[PDB]
Amino acid sequence: MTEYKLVVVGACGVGKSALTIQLIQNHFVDEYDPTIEDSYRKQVVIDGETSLLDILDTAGQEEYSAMRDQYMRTGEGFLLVFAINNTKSFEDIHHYREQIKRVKDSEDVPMVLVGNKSDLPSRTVDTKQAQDLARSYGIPFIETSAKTRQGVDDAFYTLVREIRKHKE
Ligand SMILES: *CCC(=O)N1CCN(c2ncnc3cc(-c4ccccc4F)c(Cl)cc23)CC1
Ligand SMILES: Nc1nc2c(ncn2[C@@H]2O[C@H](COP(=O)(O)OP(=O)(O)O)[C@@H](O)[C@H]2O)c(=O)[nH]1
Ligand SMILES: [Ca+2]
Ligand SMILES: [Ca+2]
Repeated sequence: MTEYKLVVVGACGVGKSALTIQLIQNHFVDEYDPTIEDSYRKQVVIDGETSLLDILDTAGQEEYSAMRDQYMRTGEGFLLVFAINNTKSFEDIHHYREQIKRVKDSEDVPMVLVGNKSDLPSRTVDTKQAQDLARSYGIPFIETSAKTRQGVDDAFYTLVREIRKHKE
C-alpha cells in the first residue's frame, strides 16, 4: 500500500547501522563499516495498514554535499539517534535537526528522538533531559538498545505513525 522513506541520522558510533540491521536482519552487529551508506527495504503492518519502508542508513563524511542533500530530501521521516553514554552525540542532535529543516525547507518534519545503547549502565544523558528536548521539538522520544532489541521496532514504527499523522 503506502511507501515511507525513513532516514536514520546521528553522530558516528551511535548505533545507526546496528539499529537498522536489527530491524531488517534481526541480529546485532558488533562492528560494521563506519563509512558505508546503504538503503534497506521492509514491509510491515502498523495499525492494520501495510507499510513499505525504505530506510536510508547515513554515514559518510562530516561535509556538505549536494548529493547528500538530494537523498535527504527524499526522506519523509527521520530518526535522530544519539547514544545515552555519549553526551557529544546528544549535543549533536540539534545540528541534525537543523540540517533536516534546511533540506526539507520545513520546520514540521516527521522525526523521532532515539536514545540508543539503553542496555549500558554508564549513562551520561538523563532521560529527563532528552524528554525535555523532545518536548521542545514536538516529537516522540524512545529509548532503544540495538544489542537487546529493546525498542527497535517501536522507534521505527513510531516514526511511520508520525509520518502518517503529518500526511493528513
Ligand atoms: C562515522 C560516520 C557517521 O556516522 N557520520 C558522519 C558524519 N555525518 C554527518 N556529519 C555532519 N553533518 C551531517 C549532516 C547530515 C545531514 C545533512 C542534510 C540533511 C540531513 C542530515 F542529517 C548528515 Cl546525513 C550527516 C552528517 C553523519 C554521521
Ligand atoms: N552496547 C550497545 N552497543 C551498541 C548498541 N548499538 C550499537 N552499538 C555498538 O556501537 C558501535 C557503533 O555502532 P554502529 O551501528 O556502527 O554506529 P553508527 O556509526 O551510528 O552506524 C558498534 O560497536 C556497535 O556494536 C547498543 O544498543 N548497545
Ligand atoms: Ca554506520
Ligand atoms: Ca510534532
